[PDB]
Amino acid sequence: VRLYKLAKRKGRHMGIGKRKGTKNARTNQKTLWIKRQRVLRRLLKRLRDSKKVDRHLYHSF
Amino acid sequence: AQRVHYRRHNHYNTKSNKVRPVRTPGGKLTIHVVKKKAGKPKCADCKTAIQGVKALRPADNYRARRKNRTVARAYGGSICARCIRERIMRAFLFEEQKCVRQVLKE
Amino acid sequence: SRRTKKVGLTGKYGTRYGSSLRKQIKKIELMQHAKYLCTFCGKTATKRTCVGIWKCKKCKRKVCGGAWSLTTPAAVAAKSTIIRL
Amino acid sequence: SAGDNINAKLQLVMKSGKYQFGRKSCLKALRTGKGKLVIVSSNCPSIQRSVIEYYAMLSKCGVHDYHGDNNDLGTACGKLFRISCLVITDVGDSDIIK
Amino acid sequence: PKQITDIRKFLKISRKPDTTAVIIMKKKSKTVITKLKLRTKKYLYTMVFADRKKAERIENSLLPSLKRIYYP
Amino acid sequence: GKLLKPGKVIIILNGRRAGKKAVIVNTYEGQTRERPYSYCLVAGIEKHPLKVNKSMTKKKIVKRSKVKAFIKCINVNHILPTRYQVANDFDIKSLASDDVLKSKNKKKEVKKLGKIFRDKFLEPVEVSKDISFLHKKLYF
Amino acid sequence: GRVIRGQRKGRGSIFKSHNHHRKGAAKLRHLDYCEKKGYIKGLVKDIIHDPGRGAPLAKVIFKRTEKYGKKEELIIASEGMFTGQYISCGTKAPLSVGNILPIGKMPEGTLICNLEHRTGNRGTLVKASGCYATVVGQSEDGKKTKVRLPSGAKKTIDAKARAMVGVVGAGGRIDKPILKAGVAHHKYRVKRNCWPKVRGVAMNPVEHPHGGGNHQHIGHPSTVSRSAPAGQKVGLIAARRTGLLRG
RNA sequence: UUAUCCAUUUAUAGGGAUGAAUU
RNA sequence: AAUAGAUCCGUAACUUCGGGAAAAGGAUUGGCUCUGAGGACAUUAAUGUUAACUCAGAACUGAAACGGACAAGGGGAAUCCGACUGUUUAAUUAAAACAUAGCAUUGUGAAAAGCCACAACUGGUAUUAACACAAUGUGAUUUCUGCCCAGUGCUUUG
RNA sequence: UUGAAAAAAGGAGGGAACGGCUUUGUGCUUUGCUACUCUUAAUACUUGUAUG
RNA sequence: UUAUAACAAACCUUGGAAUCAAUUUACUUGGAGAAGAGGUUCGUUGAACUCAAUUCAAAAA
RNA sequence: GAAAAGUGUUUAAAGGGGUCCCCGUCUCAAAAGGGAAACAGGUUGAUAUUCCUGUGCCAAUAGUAUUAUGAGUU
Ligand SMILES: [Mg+2]
Ligand SMILES: [Mg+2]
Ligand SMILES: [Mg+2]
Ligand SMILES: [Mg+2]
Ligand SMILES: [Mg+2]
Ligand SMILES: [Mg+2]
Ligand SMILES: [Mg+2]
Ligand SMILES: [Mg+2]
Ligand SMILES: [Mg+2]
Ligand SMILES: [Mg+2]
Ligand SMILES: [Mg+2]
Ligand SMILES: [Mg+2]
Ligand SMILES: [Mg+2]
Ligand SMILES: [Mg+2]
Ligand SMILES: [Mg+2]
Ligand SMILES: [Mg+2]
Ligand SMILES: [Zn+2]
Repeated sequence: VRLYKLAKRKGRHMGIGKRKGTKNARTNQKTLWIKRQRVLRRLLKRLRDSKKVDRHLYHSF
Repeated sequence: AQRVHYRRHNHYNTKSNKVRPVRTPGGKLTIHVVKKKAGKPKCADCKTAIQGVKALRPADNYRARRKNRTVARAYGGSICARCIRERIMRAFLFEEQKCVRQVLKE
Repeated sequence: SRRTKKVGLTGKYGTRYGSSLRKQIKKIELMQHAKYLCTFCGKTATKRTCVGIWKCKKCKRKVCGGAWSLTTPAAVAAKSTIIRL
Repeated sequence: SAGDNINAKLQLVMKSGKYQFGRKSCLKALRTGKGKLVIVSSNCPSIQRSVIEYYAMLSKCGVHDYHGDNNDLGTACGKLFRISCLVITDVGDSDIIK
Repeated sequence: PKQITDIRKFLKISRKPDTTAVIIMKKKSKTVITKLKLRTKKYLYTMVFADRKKAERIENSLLPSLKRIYYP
Repeated sequence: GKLLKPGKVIIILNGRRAGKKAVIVNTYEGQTRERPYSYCLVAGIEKHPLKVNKSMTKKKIVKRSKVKAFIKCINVNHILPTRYQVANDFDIKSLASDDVLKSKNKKKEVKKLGKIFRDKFLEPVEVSKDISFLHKKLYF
Repeated sequence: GRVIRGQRKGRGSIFKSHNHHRKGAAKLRHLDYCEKKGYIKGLVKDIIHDPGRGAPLAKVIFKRTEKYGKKEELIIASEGMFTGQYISCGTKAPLSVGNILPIGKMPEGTLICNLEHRTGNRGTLVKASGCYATVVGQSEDGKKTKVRLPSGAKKTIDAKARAMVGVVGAGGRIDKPILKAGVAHHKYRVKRNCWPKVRGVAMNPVEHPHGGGNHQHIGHPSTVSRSAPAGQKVGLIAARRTGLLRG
């Protein structure tokens, strides 16, 4: 199992044939969106705090 | 995994018989019965949670020290601050208005 | 992309139930799920809790009113008459 | 017509004149004695309105019950938020004081 | 079970006559640590000392009618 | 004008003194690192004189009409000022001293204040409306 | 034969009301000295759903004139009532939506609800969501008043009889189709077990006048006399006319 | 109207002009 | 029996414009070795420590095989019935029967009403009140529902 | 369709009642003196044997 | 009341917001007072945090 | 109602709380609803959150008199 996991880490066993769940089941679109939004929003917050971006710009972005 | 079982008589998954699986020094995983989460005590007006009052079940409320039940305002732990303020205003201003009305009449 | 042309709120019902019935539902569902103007706080926040009961989120004042709309016409007329009197 | 006039006056004040809107600021103004005239929306919640009135009486300031809603009082001024009560602490060209 | 940090408080507790037993434990630390437990009718109060000599001194101080239990 | 002049009676709205009525003695309106808010300094009544009948005996009446006071510096935004003003019926500077707010024997000061209040209630004058207002407990 | 479904209802077993979740009976004030000679004001403290009803209730708190304490009534809420509104009840009350007045003191045209047909009855007519009655006249003799009920019927009541100015809340609830069987399921689940209705014509003869046949048809006139008995009174009872109503 | 009948409530003032309210 | 999982493509009549639709019908899928895309932190824009698991692409590779076992729709063109989800003859009938929303009719304004129960009192509907309750019929939508009141029923005047 | 109740507990409002001992007169009033009112815990003693 | 810490809320003070802003996965919110700055509380949790102690050294009453 | 039974405030003189007033059918119905308080380890041929060791928790705890513990008032 550890060897298998290592191989998966290098991308090996993942592949069209070895894949039975829909794209959402494999990794939920919603969760991906959540990740991305959180990444972006956090970044924006950071930037605004540094003053590197002005409030107005931040909000539109 | 280490399997478990209810120990207290009630063997159904009720709101009272909710359960926190817990590791013992022995290494056995046991089940411990969670005491239910009480409701926060609410305002006599707006039904919003009053601060400075430990939300405890009626058993545990009897034991808790009197500071944990009370707040030191006027209407205290039965009415929130905002509401109390409003009440006070009503008591004064309406009384004042009454006087004014009387004056007008006379 | 705007998804449904004619359907709107009645997409939940899908194919089933007459088209006519769904059309009727649509009016009423729109009426229901609108946030109405609260006559006390000003904010358009009065949404419907129960059938004839409309809670403003802002001030927490439950107005009794219509089942679907906040104000039926008959009731309004009655109110007006009273005011005139 | 009266309403229109009032609106015009408000506009004038906004253009040239010192004001401040909302309960707390208004109250502060009244306390100071800086308030010349307070205008209070139809929809202002009873107790707060009463308080405002009382304050005005204490300062011998005018109280003006604005005919229109919260929303209108805001639209009457330059603002896109609903207002409730505002305190003119300096009239510019405007007449509304008299 | 309670912990005690004010030596004076501990001493006071000891002085009080419902305190029947003391339990004095030695623990190899990761030097010899000493835990002083008093067994009151209500609670079992414990004090932790890093310093052996101090611990010894406090033990000596303890009333000689206490029913001293040397655990390990 | 300046609503809160020394001697004006106010109703506290906030805190342990929630609905208690009191006299302001010295307004500050100067924000500082210590107290970043316009504050008023107030001497008030916590426990009013209880209702009394003519039938009652004099000692008992006196006991009944004991008035338990308090001195508190408070944010002006927490006090509802009234039309009633008692600059006259009390020497106001004598009620509360700014310096003594800090001092140890604050309870002594409070006691003194209470005594003064009691005395005032006993000898009303001609009869001010303000003093009457002060006397009555606010019911809310 | 067997006992028909209708007959079973009267024994009230499973056919009793589902009374459990209901907030209480909706009733006007007792008719005290206050309400008879002047006015009493109460606070609507909350407006609430009463399950089996279609019209929301208002819990209105009054202060008892003869003992120190607040007591709660359950009023049916007229449209436009709200929490913290004062409702005033009595002979010398003012004419506002929500208030409770003797019909004698309302001009013609006024719209009313929770109407007592006899004085003191604690309010009995016009309670359903949406409905209202109209005061149509008060006689020159005083005393009686003429009202027009939601049915169309005109009735004469005492003027001292109380009523509530305004229309009952939750109007037009019948405007929206139920759509699903389940929504009807849920409606009656809170009222009483009168739902599904199997058709007599779908039953066997033991079970229903209409029952049986090799065809599913009623077979005999389905207008039954007033003066029929229990298991006969089944189709269109006492029907003066039948067919698509033209008038 | 007194029999009878119905209702109403704690059998609670004889007839007319969104605070508190108790010893 | 075939079909089936996933990814990418493609998806007609008809339609209540929601569906039909997984329509139909195609392709790909292993193993290995790589490539790219996607975070967190913390030094001071560059340099660090570091984490999943997922996607996408390319080589080589095999007796052309790969959702290798397991698991996993046959589909289409029509017609009849019932609109639908639902329910049903426990142990021969699961349906086209029942139900259903919708539709229409009927009675009843009240504790001297309607409907029903009870030997009797009294009760149920009813903590109800015409947007209600009771009683029937028909059975979503669309589109309509013609003629006959002599026969039989019901009913109104006295 | 708006999704139990009550035992039990708590909080608030309200302001009933108000020190103790000694002496005098018919629980109440008058006169004189200053450790008092609570509060837990222990201990002792009578009262049926006062912890499950 | 485990002590504290951290966190979702709720409230307080200050502050006074249109070039709208804060903000959630979602929308929610704001002159009936937002953001920002500092606080209070409940609730999760149940030793997190230098949490507690101790080591000695420097500054206040 | 011949009773047996049938109904349960329909026209009752229906036990509690305070210092006469004020409340008020009784009773049963939940071993999954509500609810005073428990954990660990050990032990028996067979019981264990029930015994053992340890550590707690909950509810009582009458009067009178001392003691202490702290508050408050002079
Ligand atoms: Mg999605
Ligand atoms: Mg039907
Ligand atoms: Mg049917
Ligand atoms: Mg059959
Ligand atoms: Mg038959
Ligand atoms: Mg057949
Ligand atoms: Mg047929
Ligand atoms: Mg079918
Ligand atoms: Mg089926
Ligand atoms: Mg069968
Ligand atoms: Mg059928
Ligand atoms: Mg059809
Ligand atoms: Mg025909
Ligand atoms: Mg029982
Ligand atoms: Mg249970
Ligand atoms: Mg065994
Ligand atoms: Zn509130």
